[PDB]
Amino acid sequence: NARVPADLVIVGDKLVFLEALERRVYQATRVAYPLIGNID
Amino acid sequence: NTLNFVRFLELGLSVACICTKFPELAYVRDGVIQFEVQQPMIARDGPHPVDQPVHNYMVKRIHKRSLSAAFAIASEALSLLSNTYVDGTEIDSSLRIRAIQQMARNLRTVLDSFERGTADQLLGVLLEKAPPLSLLSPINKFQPEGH
Amino acid sequence: NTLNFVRFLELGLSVACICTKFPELAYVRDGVIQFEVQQPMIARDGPHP
Amino acid sequence: RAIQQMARNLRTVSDSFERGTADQLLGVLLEKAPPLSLLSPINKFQPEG
Repeated sequence: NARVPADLVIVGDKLVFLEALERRVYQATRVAYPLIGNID
Repeated sequence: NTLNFVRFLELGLSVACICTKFPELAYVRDGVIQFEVQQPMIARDGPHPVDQPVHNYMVKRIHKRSLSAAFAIASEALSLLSNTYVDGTEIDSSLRIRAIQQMARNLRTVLDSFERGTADQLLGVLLEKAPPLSLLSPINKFQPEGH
Repeated sequence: NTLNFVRFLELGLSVACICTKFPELAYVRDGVIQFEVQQPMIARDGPHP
Repeated sequence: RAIQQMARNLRTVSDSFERGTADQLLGVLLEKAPPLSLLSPINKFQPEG
């Protein structure tokens, strides 16, 4: 055990949880990957 | 009246800055200040085409100049500011008091043109090195970048 | 009926004026008031006086 | 200048696969799973047949 709120939201009669990955990895340089871009 | 006086600390002012003091002065114009690292990188690629190393520490900048303020004492003004012990002598002491009043709300001039110095100098900043929203308002993602 | 006498101070309007008794007011031509109101300062960059 | 400058890029340049272990488990966990509107009757149209 090691306490933390990485914590709990709820969806139905559950709980769920929401604080998601844009707080931990990789700023400011120069190449690319899978993801969003475009589709016909 | 006395120009309005209760002190340095009664609402909310000290983070335009951070600090370090700087007393001893007398040596710089556009010197240095540093750090020694750089910005996140490379374990998504292919066996990617090469780029070239991680490890430079880009370089920067300094100002100087001025910020001025006077307090002008007439000629008529400093001799009846000198003694020769000529004074003590019933036509200098009482209107002496009335006068005490006058010039201690402007020589501590020597105190109201510093520690209100910066609402016309720093709005200098938010005049002059990061202007408006047309870049960076809701970001997170459209510019690691470049390529 | 007996009239109800109003006292000026009890009225809420009295807070707008500072009354002062002065028996010899028949003997004034023009009394006057003084002020010493001041203004501090601030400084401009560039060719700004 | 020999002590401080390899603890910050083998601490930050030997944790790159510690920037390697979330994006190859959604490139086939996000490159072996397509779209939705059809799951939803993956529980309304098939138990018996």
